[PDB]
Formats: sequence, structure tokens, C-alpha cells
Amino acid sequence: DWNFEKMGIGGLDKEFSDIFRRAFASRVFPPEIVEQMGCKHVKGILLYGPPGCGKTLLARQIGKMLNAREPKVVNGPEILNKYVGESEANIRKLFADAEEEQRRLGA
Amino acid sequence: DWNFEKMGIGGLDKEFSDIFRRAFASRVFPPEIVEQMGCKHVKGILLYGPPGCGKTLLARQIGKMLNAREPKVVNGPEILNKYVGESEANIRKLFADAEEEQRRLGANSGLHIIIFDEIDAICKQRGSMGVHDTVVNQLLSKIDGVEQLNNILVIGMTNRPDLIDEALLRPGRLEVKMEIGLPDEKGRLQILHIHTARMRGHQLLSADVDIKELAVETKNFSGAELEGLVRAAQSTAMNRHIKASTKVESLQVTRGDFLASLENDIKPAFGTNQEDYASYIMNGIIKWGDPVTRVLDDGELLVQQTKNSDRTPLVSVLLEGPPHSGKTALAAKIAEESNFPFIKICSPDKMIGFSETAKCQAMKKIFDDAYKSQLSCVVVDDIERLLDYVPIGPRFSNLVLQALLVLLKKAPPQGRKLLIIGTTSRKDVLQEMEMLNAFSTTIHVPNIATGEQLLEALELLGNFKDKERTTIAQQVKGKKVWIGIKKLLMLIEMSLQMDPEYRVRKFLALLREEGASP
Ligand SMILES: Nc1ncnc2c1ncn2[C@@H]1O[C@H](COP(=O)(O)OP(=O)(O)OP(=O)(O)O)[C@@H](O)[C@H]1O
Ligand SMILES: Nc1ncnc2c1ncn2[C@@H]1O[C@H](COP(=O)(O)OP(=O)(O)O)[C@@H](O)[C@H]1O
Ligand SMILES: Nc1ncnc2c1ncn2[C@@H]1O[C@H](COP(=O)(O)OP(=O)(O)O)[C@@H](O)[C@H]1O
Ligand SMILES: [Mg+2]
Repeated sequence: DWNFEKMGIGGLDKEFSDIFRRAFASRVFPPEIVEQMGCKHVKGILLYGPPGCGKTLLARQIGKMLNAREPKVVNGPEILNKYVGESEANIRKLFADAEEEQRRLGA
Repeated sequence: DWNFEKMGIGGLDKEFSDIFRRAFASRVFPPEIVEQMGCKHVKGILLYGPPGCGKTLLARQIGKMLNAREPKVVNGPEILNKYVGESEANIRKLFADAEEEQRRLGANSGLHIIIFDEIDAICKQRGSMGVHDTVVNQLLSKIDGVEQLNNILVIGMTNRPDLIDEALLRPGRLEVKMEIGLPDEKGRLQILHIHTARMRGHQLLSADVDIKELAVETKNFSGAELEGLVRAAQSTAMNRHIKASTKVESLQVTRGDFLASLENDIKPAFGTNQEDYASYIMNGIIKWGDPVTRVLDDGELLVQQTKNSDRTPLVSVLLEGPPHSGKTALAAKIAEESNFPFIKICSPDKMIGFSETAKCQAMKKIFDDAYKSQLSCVVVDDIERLLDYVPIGPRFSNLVLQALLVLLKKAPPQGRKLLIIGTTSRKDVLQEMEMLNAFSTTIHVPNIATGEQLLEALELLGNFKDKERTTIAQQVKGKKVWIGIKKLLMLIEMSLQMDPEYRVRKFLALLREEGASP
């Protein structure tokens, strides 16, 4: 279970459990039963709200709660460069390392 | 054999058989007899249908049903990127693996399957409603040009079959075309059985989860959303054991989690969106007279007619009356009473600030979506506000009017059914705009007229006691009133704030000051 208060966040209490249960209950639990389950792991989340409510603060805390790598960052208005084709190059480079890790010594 | 159930495919049963018969048949029987006839093999297939209905699955499974090499993949819009010609040369190299192997082994080479995604972007290049002409011409030349290639195959899939140019769908090029549609109950049962198979292989499913019931519960679903439902149910059931119960074998899935996921988690895209009716029917409906009963009976008769008719697949009705009379609260109820799988509401509230072209596209998209389901009901709200009508000059938009007039008569395709309900507040203007001769029937919603009906409505609502009731009646029964229901609610709410002694008086005053009308 999770006690939000000591992680640096407070007030976003109810809207934490829903995401936790929905998309993070299958990255925990003994893996052996999950192998038989066959369920795949979610690969997307969307957050919306007014500015300055703590949206970024939640990502850097979810990252350090699943024992993951460090968060890569990207911006929207900058990747829309004039160079069409080099934007695709940036998109490729963004995944390059994770693609490589999955390609070798994966699972 | 044609065992399309052991490979993952579900509802699709006739499309597979026909496709295999017509295309993947010349390459199955003995080579000698085929050479004796010397018949050229098919070199193209086209697929269309609603998204997420099991298209790519069939494309990838068909190749493995045959014996071919790695199936390539190419994106539609990506092909029309910043550079062309170099990307055309990349297309040439994409097919060169088969080209060199072909001339090296003219009649003893394998299949080089290439799959096309969103072929609409690549081709089409319409001049109604530049650099891409080079790509369409190059693709046409390569597929079937002076050079002859036999050991390739092209499978294209799209979502808007009409946008495909007629040049491609000619003999030699892509000829066999197929439609993939939403599954019926049988398809849903087959898909649920396929996906919920491993679960029964380890006794991890409770005995109370009846697939047959779930099949009838979900209406107008898609395979992807069925898989999502199964995933959500599994997630909830498992999370039930990562809580106050045992912490990080007695694990099973119960129908309760399935029902919870159905009602809270997954929202179908071709289904009845229940959350939308909380903002159009707020205070319910109260029987203050005969007109409500008459209107509801008319609505139910219309629904019954459209559901059990074969010579009238299209029926429309118009509701009209004075302003502030509850027109948008009686139409939604009529639509909801019927159990039609597909229901939608197109209203101006979601088009604040649009141009005159976005509205036409939105309306056409809604009516296009409504055609896929086998039973529908679409509501248009506040037609005049939709037309941007102002009585000084006057002014309005012609495009929207023409689109509406054309749409209100196009019958549903093949063998389906429809029902369109409209709402308005100024019938004479519609009479002069010729629209009223496009609708099929009209219904009139009246206002409160006599004192007795006012007394009945006030009692049924319930705000005043016996003494105040008698006091109000004493004055009210001595004359006739004219006021709509919504204004009555507003006046009651305004009056109730005053102190108990003056309430009655205040209310009376308002009714006298505003009740001036015929
Ligand atoms: N029998 C009834 N018929 C209609 N509306 C009723 C009835 N009983 C209660 N109401 C309430 O009256 C209101 C009718 O809807 P609403 O206030 O939106 O009016 P309207 O006719 O849609 O208005 P307008 O056309 O001016 O936009 C809703 O609050 C509905 O709950
Ligand atoms: N629920 C919260 N608890 C504690 N601090 C918060 C919370 N929400 C926002 N903050 C404060 O806001 C600051 C910046 O928030 P930020 O992540 O930039 O929000 P956004 O990116 O949505 O503007 C942080 O220093 C953080 O302390
Ligand atoms: N008839 C079906 N039988 C079994 N699974 C299906 C069926 N239709 C869809 N699915 C599931 O839903 C997903 C739909 O993806 P796909 O059809 O590839 O999308 P698209 O058609 O847009 O390319 C598949 O991955 C598959 O698991
Ligand atoms: Mg209205």
C-alpha cells in the first residue's frame, strides 16, 4: 500500500489510488501467477488540469516508486521543427536506447 | 482446412473463405496443371471497415497460413514526407528484394508480402472538397507497368473506401475488396471464448462467470474493447489481493469485478453514452396534464413503427412550441425510452466559435457514424441556433441549410434503420425556408393555460402548505394564466428565499407582473 504524505505530495489522495490500481497493479504481485495470467502491461497515461497543481511532481515520484531508469524529457513546441525528417530522426533517437535494451538481454 | 478459430480470428468467417478462394487459390494446386492453364495470379487485395475490428490480425495470419518471408510494413503519410524520389527509390529497394530474386528465379521464387497502412494518404490526391502525383504514378508503374513481376503481393487497408481513386481498383491491380464489420452476438461469444482460454487452463476462473450472459450484456462492441474489458476485470480481481488481504494461490475472477468494469471502466465508441443524459434531463418529468401523455404515446408509436417496419426504414419527427416550454427535456426522454443500441446528441453547445465549414464536417461525421450500427437514434437540438439566424435583414448560412436538407432524406445503406428527432422554436421561419416539407410529422407542445393545472403542478412539485395552497387558489381560479414550466420553476425558486410571512405575497406579485400575455 502507499502513504502519499511522506513522498512530497499532499491533497492528490483520491486521484492516486485509481491510477495505481488500474495501470500499476500488474507491475507488482508475484510474477509467477502473472505468467499464467498473460495480461500485458499498460503503456499510456494522460493527465489534464489547470497549471500549477502538481502534474510534473507526480511523474518523478512514480518513476522512483517502480525502481525504473531516470526520466527522459521532451517538449512539444520544439519537436515541431521546420526540418521534416529530422523531427523523425529526433523521434527515433528518443527511443533508441530503450529499443536497444529490449533488443538484447531483454524480458 | 479453414480453421480460423484456432489462429485468433473470431467473427470473420465468410470474408476469409471468399478471399482464400479468389486469391490464395491459384498457388495451392499442382504446379503442372496451373502451368498448363498458365493463369496469372492475383496481385492485390483491399480491406475496409470500422477501426479496431480485426484487420491487421488477418493480414499477418494469412501470410503464415502460406509460407512466405518477413512481411514488410510501410506507413501511409510517412511515404509522402519531405523528400520524394529518394523515397520512391526506397520503394524500389523495398521491392528490389523480390525483383532480383524474381529474375534470378523467374518461376521458382517465394512470396514477398508487403502490407500497406492508410493507403488513402498515399493515393487519392483529390482536387476537390501535387508532390503526391509523382508517388501515385510511380506506384502504379511499379505495381503493373512495362516490367512484369509475378512473385509479389499487395494488401491495402483503409477506413474511407470512397476516397480511393478509381484508377487502382481495375483488373490486374487491386481487384478483390472486402468489408470487415462490427461483430454480432455470435462473434462476441467466439471472441470472448478465444481470449478467455488460458484462464481456464489453470483453474483461475470462478464458476459463476457465464460467458453467455456477458455476450448479451455488451451491445455494439469491438474486439479491442472486449480485450480491454478482460484486462480490466483481471486487474481489479488481482488488485483485490494486493490490499488488506494477503500481501506480496487462492486467486480467482468473480463476475462482480466484470460488472464493475462494465459500469465504470470501459466506454464503447459505438454505444449508448449514459453520462450525457444527466445534463439534459435534470428534474425529471411530472404529469401535470394530458398533453404529456399524448406526446409520450406519439413518441412510443413512432419508435414501434420504425423498429418493426420494412418499407419505411427512415422516419423523422419535429417538435415545436413556444419558448420556455420544455422541448429539449421531452425529446431526450423519448430517445432514451427506446432501447436502441446507438444513441447520440448533436448540439450547438460543443461548437462555440466554429467556422461555417467545421459544422458541416461535424454533422456529416455524426451521421456517417450512425450508419454502421443496425439501429440508431440521433437528436438535433435548436436548429435555428444551428443555422445562425437573426431576424434583422435577415442573415443565415446557406451551406448548413443545404447540408441539413440533403441529409434529412438519404436512406440508410443496405438494410438498416434510423430515426431523427428535431427541436425548434420558430416554425414560420422554417416554413419559409422550405425545411418543414422535409420532415414527416409534427407535434405541438403547449403551455399551461388554466388554474387547475397550475394547482396540480404546484402540488406535485411540493413547496406550499394547505393554507398557502388555498390562498393562491382563491386568486388564481378567478382568471386564466399563460406561462411555461421552466419559468414556473424559476419563479418558485426565486420566491422561496423570502421570509415565511411574505412568500405567498411575493410569488403572487411575480405571477401578476410577468403573466401578462394572451
Ligand atoms: N413535464 C415536463 N415537461 C418538460 N420539462 C419538464 C417537465 N417536468 C419538469 N420539466 C423540467 O423543465 C425543464 C425543461 O427543459 P429546459 O429548461 O431546458 O427547457 P427547453 O424547452 O429545452 O428550453 P429552450 O427551448 O428555451 O432552450 C427541465 O428542467 C425539465 O426537468
Ligand atoms: N500536492 C502538492 N504538494 C506539495 N507541493 C505541490 C503540490 N502541487 C504543487 N506543488 C508545488 O508546486 C511546485 C511546482 O509544481 P509543478 O510540478 O511545476 O506543477 P506544474 O508542472 O503542473 O505547473 C513544486 O515545487 C511543488 O512543491
Ligand atoms: N475478430 C477478432 N478476434 C480476436 N481478436 C480480435 C478481433 N478483432 C480485434 N481483436 C483484437 O483487437 C486488436 C485490434 O487491432 P487491429 O485489428 O490490428 O487494429 P487495426 O485494425 O486498426 O489495425 C487485435 O490486437 C486483437 O487482439
Ligand atoms: Mg431548448
